[PDB]
Amino acid sequence: EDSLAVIGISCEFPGAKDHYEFWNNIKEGKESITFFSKEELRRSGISEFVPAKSVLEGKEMFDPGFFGFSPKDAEYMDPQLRMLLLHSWKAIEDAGYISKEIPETSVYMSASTNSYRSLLPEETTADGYVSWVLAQSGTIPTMISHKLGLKGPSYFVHANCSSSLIGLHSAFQSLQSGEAKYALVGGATLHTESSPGLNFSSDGHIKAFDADADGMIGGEGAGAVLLKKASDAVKDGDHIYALLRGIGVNNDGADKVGFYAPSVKGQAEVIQKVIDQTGIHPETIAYVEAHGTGTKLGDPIELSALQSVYGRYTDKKQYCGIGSVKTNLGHLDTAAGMAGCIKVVMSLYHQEIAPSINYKEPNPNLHLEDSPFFVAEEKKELTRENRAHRMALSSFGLGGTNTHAIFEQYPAGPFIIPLSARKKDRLKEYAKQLLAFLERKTDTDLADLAYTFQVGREAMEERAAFITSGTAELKRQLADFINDKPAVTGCFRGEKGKGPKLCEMWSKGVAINWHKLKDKHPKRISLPVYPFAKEPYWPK
Amino acid sequence: YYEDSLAVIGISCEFPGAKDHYEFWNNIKEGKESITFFSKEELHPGFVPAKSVLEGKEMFDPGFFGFSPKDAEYMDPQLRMLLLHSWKAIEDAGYISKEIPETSVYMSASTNSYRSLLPEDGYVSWVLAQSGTIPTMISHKLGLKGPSYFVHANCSSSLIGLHSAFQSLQSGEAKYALVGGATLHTESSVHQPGLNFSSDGHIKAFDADADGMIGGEGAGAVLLKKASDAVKDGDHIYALLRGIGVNNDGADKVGFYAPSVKGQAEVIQKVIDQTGIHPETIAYVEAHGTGTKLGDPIELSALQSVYGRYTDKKQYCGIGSVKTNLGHLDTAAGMAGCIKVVMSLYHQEIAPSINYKEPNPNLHLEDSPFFVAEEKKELTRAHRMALSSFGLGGTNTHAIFEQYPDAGPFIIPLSARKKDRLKEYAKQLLAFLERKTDTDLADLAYTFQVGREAMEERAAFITSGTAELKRQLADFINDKPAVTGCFRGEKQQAKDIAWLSDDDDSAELIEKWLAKGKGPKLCEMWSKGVAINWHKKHPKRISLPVYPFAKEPYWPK
Amino acid sequence: LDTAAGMAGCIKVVMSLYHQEIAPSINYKEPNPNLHLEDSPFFVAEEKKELTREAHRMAL
Amino acid sequence: ESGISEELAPGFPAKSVLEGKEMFDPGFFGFSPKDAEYMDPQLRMLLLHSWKAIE
Repeated sequence: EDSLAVIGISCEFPGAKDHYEFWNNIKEGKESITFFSKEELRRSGISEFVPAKSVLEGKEMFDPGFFGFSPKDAEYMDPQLRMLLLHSWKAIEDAGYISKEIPETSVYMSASTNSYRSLLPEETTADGYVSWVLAQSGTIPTMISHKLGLKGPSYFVHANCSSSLIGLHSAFQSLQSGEAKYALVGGATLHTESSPGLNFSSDGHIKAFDADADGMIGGEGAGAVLLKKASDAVKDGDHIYALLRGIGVNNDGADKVGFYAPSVKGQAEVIQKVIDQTGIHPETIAYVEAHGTGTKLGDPIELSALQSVYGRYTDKKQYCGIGSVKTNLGHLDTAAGMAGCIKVVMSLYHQEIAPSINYKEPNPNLHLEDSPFFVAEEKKELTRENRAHRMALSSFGLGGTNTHAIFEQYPAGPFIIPLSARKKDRLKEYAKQLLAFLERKTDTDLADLAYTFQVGREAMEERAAFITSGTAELKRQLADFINDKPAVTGCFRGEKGKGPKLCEMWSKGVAINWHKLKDKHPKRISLPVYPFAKEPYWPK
Repeated sequence: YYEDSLAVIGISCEFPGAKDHYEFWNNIKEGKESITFFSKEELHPGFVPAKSVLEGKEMFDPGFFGFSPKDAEYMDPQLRMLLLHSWKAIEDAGYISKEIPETSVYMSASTNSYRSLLPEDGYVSWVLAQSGTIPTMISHKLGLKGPSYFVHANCSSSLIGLHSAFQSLQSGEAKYALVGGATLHTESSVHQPGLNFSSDGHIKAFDADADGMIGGEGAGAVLLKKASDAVKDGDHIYALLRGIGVNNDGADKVGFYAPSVKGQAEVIQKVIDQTGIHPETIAYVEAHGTGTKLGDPIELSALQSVYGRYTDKKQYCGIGSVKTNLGHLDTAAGMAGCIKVVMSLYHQEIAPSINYKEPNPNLHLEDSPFFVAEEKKELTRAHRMALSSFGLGGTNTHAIFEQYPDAGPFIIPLSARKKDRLKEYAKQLLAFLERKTDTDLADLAYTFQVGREAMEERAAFITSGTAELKRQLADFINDKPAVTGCFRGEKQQAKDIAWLSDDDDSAELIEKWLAKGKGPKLCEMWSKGVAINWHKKHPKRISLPVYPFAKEPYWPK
Repeated sequence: LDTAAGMAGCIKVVMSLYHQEIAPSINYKEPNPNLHLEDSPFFVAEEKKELTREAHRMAL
Repeated sequence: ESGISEELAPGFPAKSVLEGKEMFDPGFFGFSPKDAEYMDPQLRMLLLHSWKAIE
């Protein structure tokens, strides 16, 4: 364990509002592209066009009051900044931590240049200079660091397409270097678009690994993950979805014909680099998440390169699944690496391989038969024999910057739940979601849930604290709480001495529910995160 | 002891689904089938199944052998293939062809009317490519001075070669023997039942549902030596060949297309009398495995009859066909069966015979000494296996094989005709090194120093250890390394070499080189010319990767 | 074919065995649940079945 | 075979069952049918078994 651990996740992708919904979507083969009828009245009047988009809803949503921001400020802010801000808070919550208590944390972000400032009216001599500062790349990671109070190195990284992996790679060196304890990597692409050709798809589908593959289609998303050193994650009893063993980074050389040309030899070198670096053996790999552009030229190249490296270490077979999430989501540009990363951290987490859609018959160019790979067609669950499955992820930039990564599979009677929020509806919306969560996931241990809310959620202005002996009691106290004022149970609301009902005077006092929970502490657990308000901001 | 028969000390082959003898074994052991099928979207299905094909039958390396490109085209593919395989098999042995002139050559091939593909003229180019030309072209290119000729019976071609080699070596008329077989077709695509031919395109071996067989393409060659001449020499031995017999059916009803029980019977008996090897000592028999309702019963009837006349009385013997995996080899059938059996003995495993579900009622298999093998068993006195091949002619052959059971700095000289060949040579050497966790570089180095010709383009490596090598190799392949470990070079210093040629002076100094064991400087000198690398209790020869021919395609149009 | 019913059934069966195939029964969309084939040894022959040797029988 | 396909429908998806827990031979013991309906099944079962065991 000289690699990292993914201990928190937050994401929004087309048709998914979190990583749990995202995973169920790809698992059952659903595609998140959209089609329009003549119900295409975004604007109009033509033919010869594919009315297909991979939009993600609610890109304009934000909760400005949380970070003490003004509505003018939000309008001035890039949606991407806003999004990545929301997601980072959330990813750390997912981890079971309070932002400000883990300060020794680095921040690495990337986002597209959408020319958001361009839609604003004025930029005249003195104000207006504020819009420009807010429009710079450095502002995004740095704003998150200030708002979450993180004192590790914070900066912005970009290499088109492959940029999210550039974040992981940065985080990796940093975490290995011992300069930071935690690392935060996020990626976003949200566009400013209202107001077939060159490997654009004909039919609006990314047909990956298929004979009929033609081009790609674009998408929007944002996501962030929280990383910690693996050795420390076990020791600290953190909750680990997966392990990141290694990640290679390299740029295609002037070899290729043209700037937008992909290069076999360049890709081959990164895959090689990671194997050398990790010491992982290619037989060890159950699944690979390819770049999967769905282009006639590219897919052959991608596979040729993989087969060629793997050919080096061990003899031909057909044991390895290969697929691409882009089929479901489209090409997410900057956050492409991010989506792949999650899809795969999730597949390892649930020990399943997820199907690659829009596929019927393979590409004869592929020589799939002699390759070690078979295109994932349907979900197949991985075995129980070996407790350390591995998966690989590829991302290759437009620039000629290629990235490859490998992941590994990782194997009382009275509780108090403190719930807080900035506002009372929030605190109320908070209640529906925990309630809703509890319904679905049942064999869910309250001991950890209590521990994880006592810690790893900040104690905010408005509060409810609950005393319970069971979930079933809990829903009911919660179920009745949602409806405005029952007053029925052990529930306290408001806006050293060990052992008792501290809630009322944690309603608002303090309590470091740290001494409560003697020698052995419960796990942190992945539970619903703060419910941000959904308010729209966009220029007019 | 009876170490009067031969040792097989080299193998080379290309078969459907297998591009060498090692891949071949893993496919058969795992039960992999190498027939190929085409879905109906490729360019009339009354009864149309698919084929079993050998990739890269067209490909060849003319430049290696000083051949014109136009010549290759005028050359039967089988002849080209048998050439490359014969070269490989000797490298597989760990020998230089030039250094072992006393080698007989026996080859066999399907005459595929290749010439009729060409356009032509009483005036310019004969182009009379005959059967005799194949073995003789090989003997000339490898410089072999043993009797070299072509042998053919129809399905029993390879076994005739082994028989020839057997008589030749025992007779002492040669030190080594090289036997090959090959059938490549020139009709390009797929058959119909009715008087033999699988209904479904599968070869049912001893199964109830057997309806016929499907044709196949392959070529392979082996290098043989007398058993004693192998152990004493310290050669690397896969297996031992105890005996091989031949005879013909005679007249019998079924003037010509059938499987005569009495004839197959006669040879199996004959070999046994010759080898006087008990039958209970046979774990496995690699049968003719035609896959026809009429034939398979005949084989077993005859096989059993011979066993019946012996303390037998127990179903103890495995019976199979590799024809199930590969199809029927026009003139490589024997070779394929041969390699499977040598390979089964080498690794001490029996290989499943696939496409089998239920016992043919006719076999009467339960009284028999045989059980059909549906699985990947293991094994663990030395083991013995028998092999059969029965010709279309009525020339039958049977054979028995026996098992052959058990530093500091290193120098590897790498060579090729060209730089690209040499880089690719490295990849294969490197790919191989990954494949095994411990092997021996004492042995790997030795085999490369000796038993590989030192060609024009050279790379020599001086290494301390196994992973120490993998790393240097990786750099050479990427090709712009300054990093040492290796000396590059090219046979071109006639002004330093022929000029400074050990003129029976390479002495006390070149000797210093050995009588001391100072490596590198030696690598430098070898990087252009001339070093008998023979100065090491020396290590044993080992089966390592062999020359990777360029694969350039030639074919008439 | 009242009189010739047996005859047709007979030839179809004699024929199915000759070629080792099972001929499909047509006009079948879904089974009448009044048969309870679930526990029936039988399954209706929706499409055909080329067969493989292993001496075969068929009742009429 | 309710529209609660949820936790398990753990709440418990499968049961371990004794066929004929209700069945009885009341007349054997001079019992009115009305009377059996009042007696516990466990008692009835233990009654039959106690007879059976001694036999």
